[PDB]
Amino acid sequence: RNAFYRKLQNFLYNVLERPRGWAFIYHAYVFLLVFSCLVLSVFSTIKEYEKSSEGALYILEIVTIVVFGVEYFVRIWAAGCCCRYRGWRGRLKFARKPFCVIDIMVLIASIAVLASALRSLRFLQILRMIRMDRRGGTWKLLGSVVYAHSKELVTAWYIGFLCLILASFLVYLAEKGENDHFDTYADALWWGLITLTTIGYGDKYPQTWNGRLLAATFTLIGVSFFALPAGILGSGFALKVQEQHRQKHFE
Amino acid sequence: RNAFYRKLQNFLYNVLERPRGWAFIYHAYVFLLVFSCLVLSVFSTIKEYEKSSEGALYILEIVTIVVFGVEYFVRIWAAGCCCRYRGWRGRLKFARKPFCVIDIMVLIASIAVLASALRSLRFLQILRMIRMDRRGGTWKLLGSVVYAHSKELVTAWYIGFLCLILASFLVYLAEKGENDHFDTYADALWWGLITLTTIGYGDKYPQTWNGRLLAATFTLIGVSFFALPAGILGSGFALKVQEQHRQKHFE
Amino acid sequence: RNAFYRKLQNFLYNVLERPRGWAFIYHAYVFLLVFSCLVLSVFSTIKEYEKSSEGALYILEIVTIVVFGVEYFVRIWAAGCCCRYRGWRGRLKFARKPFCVIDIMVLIASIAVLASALRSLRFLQILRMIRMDRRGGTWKLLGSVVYAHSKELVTAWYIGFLCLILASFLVYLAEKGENDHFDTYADALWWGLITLTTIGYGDKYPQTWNGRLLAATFTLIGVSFFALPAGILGSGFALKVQEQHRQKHFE
Amino acid sequence: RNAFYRKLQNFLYNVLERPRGWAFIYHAYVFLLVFSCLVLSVFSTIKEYEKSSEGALYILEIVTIVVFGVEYFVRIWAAGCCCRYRGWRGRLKFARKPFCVIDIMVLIASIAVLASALRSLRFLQILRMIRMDRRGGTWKLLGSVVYAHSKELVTAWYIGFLCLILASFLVYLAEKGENDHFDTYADALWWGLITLTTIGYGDKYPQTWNGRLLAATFTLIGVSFFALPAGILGSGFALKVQEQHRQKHFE
Repeated sequence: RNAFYRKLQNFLYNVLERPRGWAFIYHAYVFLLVFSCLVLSVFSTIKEYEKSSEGALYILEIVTIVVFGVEYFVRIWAAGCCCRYRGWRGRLKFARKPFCVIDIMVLIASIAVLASALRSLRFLQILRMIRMDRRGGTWKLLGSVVYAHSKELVTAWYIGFLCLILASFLVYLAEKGENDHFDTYADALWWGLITLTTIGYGDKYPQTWNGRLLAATFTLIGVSFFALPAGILGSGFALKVQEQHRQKHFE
Repeated sequence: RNAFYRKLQNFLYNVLERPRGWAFIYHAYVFLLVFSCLVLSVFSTIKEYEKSSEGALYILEIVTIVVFGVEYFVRIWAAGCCCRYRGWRGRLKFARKPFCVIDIMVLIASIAVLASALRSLRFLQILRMIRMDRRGGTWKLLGSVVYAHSKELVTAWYIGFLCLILASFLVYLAEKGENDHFDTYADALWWGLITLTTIGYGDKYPQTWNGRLLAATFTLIGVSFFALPAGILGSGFALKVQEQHRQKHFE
Repeated sequence: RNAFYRKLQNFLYNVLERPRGWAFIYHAYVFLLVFSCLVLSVFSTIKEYEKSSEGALYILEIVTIVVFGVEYFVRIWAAGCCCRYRGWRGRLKFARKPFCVIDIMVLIASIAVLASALRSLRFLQILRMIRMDRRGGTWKLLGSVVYAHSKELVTAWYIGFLCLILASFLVYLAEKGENDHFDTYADALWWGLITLTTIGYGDKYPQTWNGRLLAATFTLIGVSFFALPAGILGSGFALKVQEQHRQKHFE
Repeated sequence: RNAFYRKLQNFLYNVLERPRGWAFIYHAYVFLLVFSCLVLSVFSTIKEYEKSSEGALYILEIVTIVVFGVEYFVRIWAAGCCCRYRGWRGRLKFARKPFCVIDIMVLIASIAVLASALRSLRFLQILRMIRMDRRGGTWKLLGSVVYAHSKELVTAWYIGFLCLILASFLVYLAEKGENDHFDTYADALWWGLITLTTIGYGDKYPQTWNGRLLAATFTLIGVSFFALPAGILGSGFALKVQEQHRQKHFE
């Protein structure tokens, strides 16, 4: 009777803590519960779609609080699997983890909201999505790659920033009188920031020949300097994962 | 007489199944037939260009049904080339392939449409374009590269998503009263999604100083996090094809 | 007297044919002459800026025809440097080159225009910019890298195309009645093509909740599939030039 | 007494000249002083936000002139650390550096402005941001990578430029009569430049079927050719920093 006990204890510990394969099926369905509750709470703030949305948001919040309740409780129970945490003192030593106090605070708080209501419920679902990491693996991966490429990212930002100020000043000089778009300097800076990221809202565009002649040169230079750091970090991620594949095929 | 028989049988089998060189000339012209029929069927749904379009769409549909008819029939006939499929039982064993039932269902269905008509014909040309793979080589290439980079794509989406929600909430707080663009939260989320992908329709843009000060920081961070996964998969494809070139120059 | 003769002959042959270093100074100034004549001819087609533009365009066309005249004539004269072309028969054997007939046809044609006038002159300056290669080095570099990555570019285009048709059909179904933007299918296809390339003109945008819910998912998938082939060819160019640097540092 | 003297002299020399770690904390706070003075001077040019902005801009300019004063003076004093510059003649030999005359000219000039006033102060803060390099490390890194990839950047610009002229001419031919957007050739060139960089202001868009049919093909080709050089330089930066990591892990 203890055999199937400990066998399922390590099975649930490996599905609830670091998973490998079809355990991501369970982590995807819990992410779909918190994502569907987030979208439905967005549909609840509109005045005309409020009745249908909250009519389903009540049962979906009860379902999410139950599913998170049993997943927390059997994370504590399946923490008795591992060779370090075992026993009453070991399980309560797992209660000493600050992430477990965070998760139990959120869970009792969702009971308290279900005992500006929907805005607090929306804050609690956002914090459950931040809770989904439990290890900062996304933050640590981004921090390692950003720190590895710090000289090129600073170079891309610094040269793009100086091109932004030069382009905005030259266009403002060209189009101060003949255009109500470019009334002050700050309007030229907002035009340059929206153009050089290739957003292009269209509320401000140069309408003289001087502004179009100057912006034609500076757009070709500047949008490259602003599209750089996505390319630098993109190839940094791909090179890092390629060498990890080779350093896995050895060991 | 059997020599030229089997010689042309393997020639047509290698042009109709996996081709190498100038056989892609034939596969490009059949793709141009289905693409020209798709564009002309789009021109047929407009009320003022309907007579010219359907006047040519009749003969182009008869041509496409004939060309696909002979290509199907001599795929069955040239399946007698290969050392496994040969004979009446072997050719009908090639009829047992589920892709061949799919192709023969589409072909008889285009006869049935030529015996909401143009919308069904348009569905049949779309399914012929999906039929153009016959092996899922595009889906299998994308699936291998996406699965290889799953940790970075999840990191890019997760951090870009949290930046989207923070930027949309801060801009909404800044511009709830002084702007009819940002009336509810869902309008701030639609503004953030359209800006951070650098679409920039222009229907919603921040018009205060608070919204422009907050969106200036978050646009520089967020558009990088949304342009990441195209860079990650782009360098993943290029690194994969470079190592396949080196592992072809050995063997 | 023959020594300085042949020394300057090889010097001018190496500045006019394949240059290395500060000879690109001369090729940049001739490109600036043809670029300044192109921009000034664009300023000549506007009715209010026509007098100033053509007043300078006359002398700039005479200058460009003289500079190209002496560069052609001393390309023929400095073709007597190389060990193959030498003598009257050798120089006229260089006249047999089809690129030299192209260049001499353009040069006599610019005399003929200077003996719908400005539009023909604008065509002649465009063809001089195509003449600037003389070897197709840009076309051959692009053709080698595109042919090396043909399977991924076809995969990116094919999957982006199917996502475009699915997104445009779902948005059209959502917004046929409640929006004059999406009146026919072809308007939904034009909206999808302009959004998924992240242009975002703003003339068509979805205004219901159905269209915004469907376009929110498909924009995140589709703009990645359309930004792929610039990333694939960008990393293809960078990987190719890195290996050429290593295969130069050996030999 | 000389021991702590020289120990702190090399400590301050290594925090003020080439820093490594937590010395970038000090260089980040001085960059935040000049960035906050730049943003506040932008808020000062608007007529309605002028009183609050200049009320804080006075004390922030006095603070920046004091902090830069002591940092200059103890850069001269801590230049006595290094084994070459030491003594009265050595410190004044460091005054002979042209960057030190630049920095002392800016500092006395900010005293002179504090003895079109705010525009000159804004020019002086911009030149302090250019002064932040002191070595051109950003310009030298960009120049090395741009020079390494000069053949591909010229290929990307040349082929994108020819696609721009062909697309603009074909769209202009299609939409000269039926559209007030495309009145002259120069309006077609401005439409093509804004579309092919995927800005998409929306002031000019093709409204016929001819212009939309031609722009549909040329947008898919052209936006790739314009997004190329950001991808080429992005992967150039990532490949360069990867090989420098490997050539640091050896030595």
